[PDB]
Amino acid sequence: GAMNSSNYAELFNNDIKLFVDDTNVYRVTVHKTFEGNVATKAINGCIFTLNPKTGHLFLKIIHTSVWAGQKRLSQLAKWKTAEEVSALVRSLPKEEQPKQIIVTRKAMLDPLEVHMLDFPNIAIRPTELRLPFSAAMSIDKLSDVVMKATEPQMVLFNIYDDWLDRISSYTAFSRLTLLLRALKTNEESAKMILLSDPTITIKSYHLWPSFTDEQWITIESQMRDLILTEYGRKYNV
Amino acid sequence: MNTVPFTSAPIEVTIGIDQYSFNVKENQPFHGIKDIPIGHVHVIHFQHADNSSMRYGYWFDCRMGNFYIQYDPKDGLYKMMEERDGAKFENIVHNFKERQMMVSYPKIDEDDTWYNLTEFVQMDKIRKIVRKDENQFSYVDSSMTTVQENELSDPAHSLNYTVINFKSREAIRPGHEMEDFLDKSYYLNTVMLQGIFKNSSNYFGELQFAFLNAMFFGNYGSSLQWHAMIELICSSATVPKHMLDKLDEILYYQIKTLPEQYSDILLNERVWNICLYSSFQKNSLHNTEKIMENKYPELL
Repeated sequence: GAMNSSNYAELFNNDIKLFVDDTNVYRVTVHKTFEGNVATKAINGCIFTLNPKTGHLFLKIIHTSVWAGQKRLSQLAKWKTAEEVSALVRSLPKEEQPKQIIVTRKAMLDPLEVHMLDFPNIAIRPTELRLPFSAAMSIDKLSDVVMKATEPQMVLFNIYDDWLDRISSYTAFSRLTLLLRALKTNEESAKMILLSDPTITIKSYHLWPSFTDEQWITIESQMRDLILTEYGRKYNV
Repeated sequence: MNTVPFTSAPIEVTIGIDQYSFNVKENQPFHGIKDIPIGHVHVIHFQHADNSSMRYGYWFDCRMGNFYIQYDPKDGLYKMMEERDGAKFENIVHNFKERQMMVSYPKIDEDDTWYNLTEFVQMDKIRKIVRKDENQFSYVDSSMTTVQENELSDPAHSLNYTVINFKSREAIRPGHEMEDFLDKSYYLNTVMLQGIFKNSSNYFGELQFAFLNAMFFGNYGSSLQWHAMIELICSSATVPKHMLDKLDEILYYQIKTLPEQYSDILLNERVWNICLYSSFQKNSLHNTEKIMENKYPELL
């Protein structure tokens, strides 16, 4: 059934699984018309499909052309997400297909179940975890590939860079979710913490800076402090 | 007007005949039911006074043979049987009527309730849902499961209702996933009506039979099937005008007949609220919406 704090080690076992987050699929700016009415303008979006064990990220870019002349776009966005996850599964060799797909939003369950009827042995599950994957568009290199896209495109990344050389999946997922939670809570402060020291750069083939093990411990500390600082700011606590 | 004689009534029992019911005492001189209207299916049903466990009964059509009831003290139930000797049967009935040992099917001349509940129900269609080919009549009880319930155990004793599943390859054309899930018209019109039922009359017959088994036996799988067949129509944007008008009449008489005190167990809140207020057909069921709002406004 549902994935929670109890069954958290399950994310890092040897059963292939993917998280699917549809938050950034349908993105708009709301603006005034000449007549003083309100209208939306869509911008490019993305499906965030992640293997939490390997860090493999299937970033399906959703170009604004897929909305042209469609109605009820927030509903269509869930079905388009399900269509593209189904297409990704069918594109993978059998031995690479997931055994489980976990959706971050319960509204994705029916659309994905219906698109995956051909795969009765792939479990489609919700989660009780509040995951910060909405903040993926705060990672400069992911934001850049989404906004530059002129057509539908899939881009493959490792969201853990080379971390699994030095740490476990459990710890890499912990680091990723802390970084994304900090970027979601205070994007300016989070980026200041990550890029404050010019001597530490991002490799051309990486998303995050090249921190030594001791520097990651300091960065992780500074991210936890930011989340606590912001919690005090929000609730006057 | 036809007769179902009883050999005897050795155990105290509530007897139903269609929408009517009568209490019979242990060894009361009761020899059956006369003046049963020709032209309709009927149901004769039982609930034992000493064990309200198992409601059970028999669907039959007096045009298809001479039927009687006899208690079996081994199996502990009232059994339907066919008498193949016409002259023996005629002599039995004549004697019991002459001695006034039978209750009369109590039809009011103005009253079209039973026709309105059974309009599309055919004995030959019942015998395909309830498979026991050596009898012309069909046994149903409280506990019998549906083929769909047995997928999600003894298949010979099952109710073979048409399986309806909104998240099945049958319901959803590859490439029309959103379309077919949000608008069930494909599944209703091509798969069920043209494909399996052949016509709306057969679809309504199954819907009506499922309702009657839910009401008369408290059969849970029958109640699930009744709601699934209503939801499939109400969830379809494209339904023939004659089918919507007929469904409104069918549901009106079903809601009219339901005992007020069984509404909590026989009616599914989600399905009715969805059908009356959210669905494509929310404005198409005027008579059903009015009786539901006036009789069961709590459910809504």
